[PDB]
Amino acid sequence: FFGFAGCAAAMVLSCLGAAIGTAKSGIGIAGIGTFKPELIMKSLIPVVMSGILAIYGLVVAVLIAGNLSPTEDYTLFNGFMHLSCGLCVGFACLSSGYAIGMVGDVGVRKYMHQPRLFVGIVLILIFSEVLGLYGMIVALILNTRGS
Amino acid sequence: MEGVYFNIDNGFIEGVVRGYRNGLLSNNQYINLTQCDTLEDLKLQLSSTDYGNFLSSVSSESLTTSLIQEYASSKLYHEFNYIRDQSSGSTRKFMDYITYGYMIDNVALMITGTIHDRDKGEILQRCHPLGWFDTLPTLSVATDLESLYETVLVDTPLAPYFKNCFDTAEELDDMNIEIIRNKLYKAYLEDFYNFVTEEIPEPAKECMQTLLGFEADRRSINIALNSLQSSDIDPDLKSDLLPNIGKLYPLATFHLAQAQDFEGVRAALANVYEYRGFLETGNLEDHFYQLEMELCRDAFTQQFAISTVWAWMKSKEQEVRNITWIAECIAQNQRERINNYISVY
Amino acid sequence: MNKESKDDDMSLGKFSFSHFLYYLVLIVVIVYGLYKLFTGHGSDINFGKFLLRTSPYMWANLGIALCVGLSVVGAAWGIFITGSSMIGAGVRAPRITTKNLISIIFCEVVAIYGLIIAIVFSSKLTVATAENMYSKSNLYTGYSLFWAGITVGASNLICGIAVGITGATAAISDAADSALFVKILVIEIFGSILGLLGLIVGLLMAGKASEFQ
Amino acid sequence: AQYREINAGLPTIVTFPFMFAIMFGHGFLMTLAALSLVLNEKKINKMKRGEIFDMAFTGRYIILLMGVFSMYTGFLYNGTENALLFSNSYKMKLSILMGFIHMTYSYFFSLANHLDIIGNFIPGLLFMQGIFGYLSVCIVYKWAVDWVKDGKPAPGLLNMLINMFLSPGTIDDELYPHQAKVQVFLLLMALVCIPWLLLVKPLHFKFDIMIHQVIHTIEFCLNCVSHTASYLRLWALSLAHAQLSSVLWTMTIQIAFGFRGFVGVFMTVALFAMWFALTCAVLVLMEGTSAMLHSLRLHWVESMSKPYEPFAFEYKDMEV
Amino acid sequence: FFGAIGCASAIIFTSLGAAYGTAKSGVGICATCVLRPDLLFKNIVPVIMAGIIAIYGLVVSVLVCYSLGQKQALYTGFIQLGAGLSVGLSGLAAGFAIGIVGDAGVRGSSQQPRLFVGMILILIFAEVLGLYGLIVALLLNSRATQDV
Amino acid sequence: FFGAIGCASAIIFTSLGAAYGTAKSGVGICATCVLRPDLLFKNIVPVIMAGIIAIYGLVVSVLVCYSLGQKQALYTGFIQLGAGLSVGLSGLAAGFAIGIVGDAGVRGSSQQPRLFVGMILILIFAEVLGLYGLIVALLLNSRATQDV
Amino acid sequence: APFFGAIGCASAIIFTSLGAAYGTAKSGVGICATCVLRPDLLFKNIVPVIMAGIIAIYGLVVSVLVCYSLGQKQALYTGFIQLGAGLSVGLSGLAAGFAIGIVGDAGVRGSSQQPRLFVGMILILIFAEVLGLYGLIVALLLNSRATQDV
Amino acid sequence: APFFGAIGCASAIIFTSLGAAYGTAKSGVGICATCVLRPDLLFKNIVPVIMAGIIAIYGLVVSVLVCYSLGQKQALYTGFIQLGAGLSVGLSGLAAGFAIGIVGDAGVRGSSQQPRLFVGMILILIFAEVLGLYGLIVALLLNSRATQDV
Amino acid sequence: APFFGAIGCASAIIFTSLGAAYGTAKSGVGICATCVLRPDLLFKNIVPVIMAGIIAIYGLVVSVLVCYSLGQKQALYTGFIQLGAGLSVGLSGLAAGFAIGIVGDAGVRGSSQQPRLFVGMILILIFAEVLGLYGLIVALLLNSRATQDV
Amino acid sequence: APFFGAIGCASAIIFTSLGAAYGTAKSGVGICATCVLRPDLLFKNIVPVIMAGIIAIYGLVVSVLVCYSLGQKQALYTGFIQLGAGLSVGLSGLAAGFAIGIVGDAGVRGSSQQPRLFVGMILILIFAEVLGLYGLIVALLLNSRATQDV
Amino acid sequence: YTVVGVFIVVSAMSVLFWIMAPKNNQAVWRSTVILTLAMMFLMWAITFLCQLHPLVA
Repeated sequence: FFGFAGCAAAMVLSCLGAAIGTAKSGIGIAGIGTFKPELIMKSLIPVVMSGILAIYGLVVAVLIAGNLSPTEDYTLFNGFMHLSCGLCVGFACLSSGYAIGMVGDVGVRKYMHQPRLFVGIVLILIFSEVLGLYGMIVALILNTRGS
Repeated sequence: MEGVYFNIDNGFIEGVVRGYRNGLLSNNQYINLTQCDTLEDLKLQLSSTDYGNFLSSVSSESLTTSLIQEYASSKLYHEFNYIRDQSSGSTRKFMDYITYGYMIDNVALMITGTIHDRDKGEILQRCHPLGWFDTLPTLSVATDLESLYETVLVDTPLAPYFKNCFDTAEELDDMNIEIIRNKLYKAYLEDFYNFVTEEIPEPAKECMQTLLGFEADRRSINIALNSLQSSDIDPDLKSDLLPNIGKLYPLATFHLAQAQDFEGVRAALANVYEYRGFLETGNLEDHFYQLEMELCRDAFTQQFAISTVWAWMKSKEQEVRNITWIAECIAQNQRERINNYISVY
Repeated sequence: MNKESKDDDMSLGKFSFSHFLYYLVLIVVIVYGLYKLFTGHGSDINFGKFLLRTSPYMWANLGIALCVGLSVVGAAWGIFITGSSMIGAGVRAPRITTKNLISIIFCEVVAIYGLIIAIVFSSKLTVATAENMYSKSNLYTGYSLFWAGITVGASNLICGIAVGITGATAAISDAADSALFVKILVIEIFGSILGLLGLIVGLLMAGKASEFQ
Repeated sequence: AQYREINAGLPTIVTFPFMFAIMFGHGFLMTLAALSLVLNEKKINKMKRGEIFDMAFTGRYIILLMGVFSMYTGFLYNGTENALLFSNSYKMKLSILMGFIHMTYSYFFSLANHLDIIGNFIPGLLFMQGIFGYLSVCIVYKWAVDWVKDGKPAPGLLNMLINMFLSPGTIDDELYPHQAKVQVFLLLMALVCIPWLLLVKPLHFKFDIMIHQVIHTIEFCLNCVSHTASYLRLWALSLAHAQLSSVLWTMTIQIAFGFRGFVGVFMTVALFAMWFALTCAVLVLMEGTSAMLHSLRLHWVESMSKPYEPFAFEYKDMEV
Repeated sequence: FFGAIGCASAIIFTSLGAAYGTAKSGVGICATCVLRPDLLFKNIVPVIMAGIIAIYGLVVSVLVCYSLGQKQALYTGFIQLGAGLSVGLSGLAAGFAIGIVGDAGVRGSSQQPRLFVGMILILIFAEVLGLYGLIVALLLNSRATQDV
Repeated sequence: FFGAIGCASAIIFTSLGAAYGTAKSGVGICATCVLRPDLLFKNIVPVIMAGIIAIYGLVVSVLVCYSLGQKQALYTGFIQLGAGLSVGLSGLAAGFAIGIVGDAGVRGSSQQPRLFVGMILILIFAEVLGLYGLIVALLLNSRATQDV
Repeated sequence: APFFGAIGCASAIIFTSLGAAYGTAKSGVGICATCVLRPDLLFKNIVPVIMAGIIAIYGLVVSVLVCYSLGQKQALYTGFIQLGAGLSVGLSGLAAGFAIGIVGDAGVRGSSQQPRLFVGMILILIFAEVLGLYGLIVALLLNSRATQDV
Repeated sequence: APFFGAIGCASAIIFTSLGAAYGTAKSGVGICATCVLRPDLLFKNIVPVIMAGIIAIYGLVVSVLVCYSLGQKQALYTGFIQLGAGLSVGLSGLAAGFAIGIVGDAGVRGSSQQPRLFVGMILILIFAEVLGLYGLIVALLLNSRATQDV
Repeated sequence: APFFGAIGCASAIIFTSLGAAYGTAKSGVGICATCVLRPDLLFKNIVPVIMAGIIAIYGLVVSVLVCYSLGQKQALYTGFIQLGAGLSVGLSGLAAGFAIGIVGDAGVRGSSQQPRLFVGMILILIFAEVLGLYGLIVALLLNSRATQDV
Repeated sequence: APFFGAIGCASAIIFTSLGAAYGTAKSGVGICATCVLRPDLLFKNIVPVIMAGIIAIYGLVVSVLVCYSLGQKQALYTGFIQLGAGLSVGLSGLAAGFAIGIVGDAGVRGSSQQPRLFVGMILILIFAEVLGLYGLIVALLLNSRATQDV
Repeated sequence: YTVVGVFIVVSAMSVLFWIMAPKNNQAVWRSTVILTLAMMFLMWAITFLCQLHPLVA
């Protein structure tokens, strides 16, 4: 009956990491009042990238909640892997979102400073964004073999 | 901690600084105002800003110097002394120490002005923690060291001028205003790094440390250039000694603080900035305003941080000094020297 | 069981120090008490051959109330951030005193998010939700309800803090008045769906209201 | 705002004062104190004193109508005050239909106007009308004369949580057995309603704006669940104010009527001042706490029409 | 049998939040009252708005005291701690936001009268969390005594 | 039987809150007393208003101490800890709010002599939390049984 | 547990001695700092340290009175009211000394400038002993209401 | 059995994801020189995030190996052998990511004046990745003997 | 008697030695710092350390008296009154020393320019031993009520 | 106790990787900061990162040797040498990396202005590896003495 | 009998505000009685008969 903590622990940290990254990413949109050519379409890439990270933890918590049932073998000891499988995607999503917000805070001003420097911020945002995808893939592979 | 920043008492000062941050002028406003030669176009263009609210109540017909002092005193008193009464927590002590860093030098300048046969009730345009008639006239008119300790001890909280007053009272550095002004100027930079070291890792604090190190190196370059042929004492407290985590070490800053004009520390510190090792006082003084004005846009892009409130006082002081220097040259119909030479206010 | 008074005294003692941490502190524990309890707690796990683990039981149903209090604290953490920006602007210009209430509407809806889940989490007068480990077996429902309530309360508390920070950043709407502030309002409005989607996922993850058997 | 062809909305004058009285016979003192402004309207027109008395004196007609409806709404609620489970199933179903009727009546004027405001109104009103129509129709069908059936179910939003989970919907306890095809047809119409809403947006513009059109596309679906989730504030303040008034009022009438004799008349007479003072303090606390209807009606009412200008124009509409 | 901590925690958290909100509102009210004494009645709205949260914890503690009898059960000692802890945390957060919103609302409303609607609107929104927590504590307290 | 720590915790928390409020009240009273000697009697009301909070926990502990005998039960040692903890936290929060309210009231009343009614009215309203917690502790003490 | 009631007897004198020591240190710091500015009112300003130092006599007399009635063995009934009365007396003496320290330092610093504030500082400082007297009275009633010693 | 050992899978990618998160977070912050024509310094300044990003795949490989070696039926040999291997690669990966995060800010800050320290910073990051590579090698060697648990 | 019976003997001398060491350090710092400006207060500064040593001597005598009544076995009721009296005497000596050191350093620093507060600092230092005497009396009564162990 | 010998093998590489990363971060920061002054001293300042990075091989080889000798049956005295040897080698490598970081930062800071202390900084930093070598030898002896199988 | 019969009598018997008012501001006076009758039709409050929940206690 302890497998629900791993199910809630994925979205509980993924929602806090996505909210904490979306807050710091949205806080950098104040400076400096330039939205004629492309605003606001270039700053929404990191907000959408940090916003899409919670869907993996929500789908992982939905699949982990739907997978837990009393009609299968889950006693002694099926629920042990769900805590690490949910905590890995939760800590990976929060750690990815926390650096994603600070990277988007400077990437928002980097697009307004130069219109040709978005490839570096997108390349750093992809490498800082793939950590949640690796933990989501490991949580999906862990939840696939779970009963 | 890096990735999230927020405070309970810091939200009121950050929200109050965010309302006045929308009215802050940019370099394009000073560049467009410096191109105009008419006083009515410069006063009408400058009247539609945050500093223009005090000028909207009383307009200038001849561009006198008293209007810039009255507008700077009303804007600095309303924008500075108003948030001090409703403040609380450690942010009010940090902002009180930040106002005490310039108030310690202003109290020494008023103390030397009282001995210089100057007025004991007149105050100039500058950042101060209190008004010009509550604490400045008692410490300025008072020449005894006992009244200066009681005047600083009567205020809340304590300032760093009380600890520096014992060194000048003991006669440990000099009997002039230069040797006490050097340690009094370095004492605010040491106290700001001392408070930023204690309350440092609440925010990220990345651009504020580089701007504080560049301001400390710029103050050490001006202190080294000021003591050239002025009989500077290396053993006495007249040399700037401040550590920096930038492209320079503390021993290079201590050697650059002496009157030698070391271009090796300036060349090793930066290779693309204005300060590179040149001995020109006009280029070094003009480059200090553009270099000190830089890095405030990165601190002004965040919320719930003390770096934007710390840089907002220097940006407001640089904007008030640029508007006061531009108003005197624009009032006399003369071309600006520091305003026309520099490109970032 | 015996863990009821320990969880209640630990929740009260943790909420007291956690509430007194942000405000003016009048009582707090020393820093050596955590290392002393961690050394004595970790020292008994090594010796001897006995292993330490958790005990299966629900032990309380107040997780929905703690989730509603976490959502109310999340809305209250953003409403002060919006009022600090509105009162921070104040009389500096003739602008709207209710134009920043769009983030305060989502922050006020963040308090209903989880509070509606507290009424939806009754399960037909739930003193016990089902046959649990108090006099029977199969207590996974009552133990799993607290994690869903605390997860939905943490999601609503994070969404209220994010919507409050987006509203407080959308209060001034810029660092230089040269353009419209609707770009910050678009990013602030883009995060309001996390509370509704997190409350729908938290309500769907908790299951329906089963009868108390 | 105060544009031509006034006023700035029909449903604000009736939804504002009618919805303001739903948070509250404690309303008899509010109607009695509100009735002084009718006779004192001419003499109290030019006072020029106070910051809250001026704004309260400006809305004399809205405060008179809201104070007049407070007696009926307060006297109607204050079903049962013993249990806190039977009154919530009726207040939730009353505030659900009351919020959906004001939402559909407020969206009918914006859909009928057609003046951001271009599109998203002709193709809409299908998913929210199907969900809210199937919930209010299930509550109205469940409120008939009966019965051999379930109790506490649904009582509202739980049935909406059961919707969108299965095609053959048979969730309880409040549901219509004639028939369950409205959930499958409402799921098919809600599933097909998504492409037709956003598909007609770029077609009308052609003979950035893409994020504004997408935010305006999802703003209706987010605003429907935001309004439906925000509709519980009418029943929440009523259920909290009724127990908060009867709880403090219940500890004074029992000890007052228990005494007798010559000292019991002065003891009950002196004890009645705390009962009347708490009874007026509860209605004054609910009336002071009922200020959310101005922002909710100013946001939801002004959102479908097109700040303080519509609220000032609503008070100036009844004067001229 | 630990239902007393739920009844004491509601008045403790509501008393702490109402005390901090009354202190933070009285500090800005006393600081704004030194400028003009006529604005004391206009600036007195934050203390009256913050002081209304104590009645919810008092009535919730009265209902928790009325619902606490001679019965001893493990299920009867969990709902009171959740309702009292939720009403205490909601009143503490509502008073904590109402104090800082009341001080800045009174200080900003003292200079310009246009910010009174923003300060009253921001300060009035804090009572909804305490009312929702009091309604949740009343709904949980109503189902606590059912004979088991 | 462990109700002794709850019986002493009300007077301990009330004495700690009364001392913490008396420190901040005496700081602002000593700072405002240097202006004029007539303001001492006007500023002396916050210390007397803050000192009345100790009588609730002292009378609650003195009244709860009389119902302690040889025969006791485990059920009779839980309500006294919750009522004493609620009265202690309510007295500590009321003293903590009364300290900042008394210091802000004396500081605002030091400059203008017309703010004494506002400082006394704002400071007098903060004592309702200790009276509500003392009433809840009185109802919890009256609802106790099986001990003496 | 026999002899478990000694923690209430030691905690009252420990908390009262610590609060009286902190109040005497805080009063002596402000008295020594205020004595340099004006040494005429040193004897008037020295009253708060001696008045703050007398708070330990209540916990010492309560610990001596509880120690005078204690034998070598005790039941579990006395070790619940004894620790509560001793903890209440110790917390009341520690809070009274902690308030008397800042009240004595602020009263000495405020009374150093103007001599008319000594009556207000003595009147406000004299009210701090009510918490220690109420805690000593509650500890005396709780100690007198005990039995089954041995 | 006890069913203990499943925390080693998330524990490997936890510190590795936190080290790469703090590394890319602290490396992404920093101003650079701007101009109309790019000097190719933008391609040189992105080397710290790409060099620090290998720790997530290095911990993800050991977490995938321990997750595949976990199985539906756990044993004490594979469970005890699987635990502890993730913390070694996660600690070295978090330390190397924390050092690369601090080196990335000094490299991007020093790249504005003169972009010649990329040869030293690339060898510093390449010498910093060996601590995470040794922990990943030790995690692979510890995960190699975890199979065939009885 | 289960265990932890010897801690009350060292608990008094630990806090008394720490308090006397901090008070002697705080008195010697102000004495050595004030001896440079004025050499008249040099001999007067020995009263704080010489009077401070009696509090450590009382805690050493109480530690010797509690150590002599221990042996190799503890009683059932000795391990509560022993640790309570030891903790009370240690906290009283540490609070007396810490309260005495700041007043001695502040008085010695303020009495350098003009000795007027020497009778006040000697009056407070002469009356500061009441906490150590009360804690020594309470520790003597608690130690006297715990004899005959075994 | 139980079979938990993997924490001793992971703690050596964790502590050695943390100390080597902490020294390599401060070495690369001072090398990147000193590289902007003169490009001739860039290759000379890279010796402290490569010299500091060699300390992780002792804890990695000790963790590999302890991992290769991990048994299946664990006793009370059986699984004790691995945690002490790995904690000793990890603490020695962390202390040697912590001293090598400050020695490398002081050497690069001294050689930054005028380079004369390169052989002095290399000679002073060369002696810091003796503590990690002795701790790696004691961890190798304690790890080699754990394989008993009693 | 039913609650729908009151809205049927209010809707059927009601003219729907056509017109029964003056020619100046007839939209507000016409739409006001429909909203007041809509709230009065929604003001039933039966609270029983299949979901009259309160029995014990």
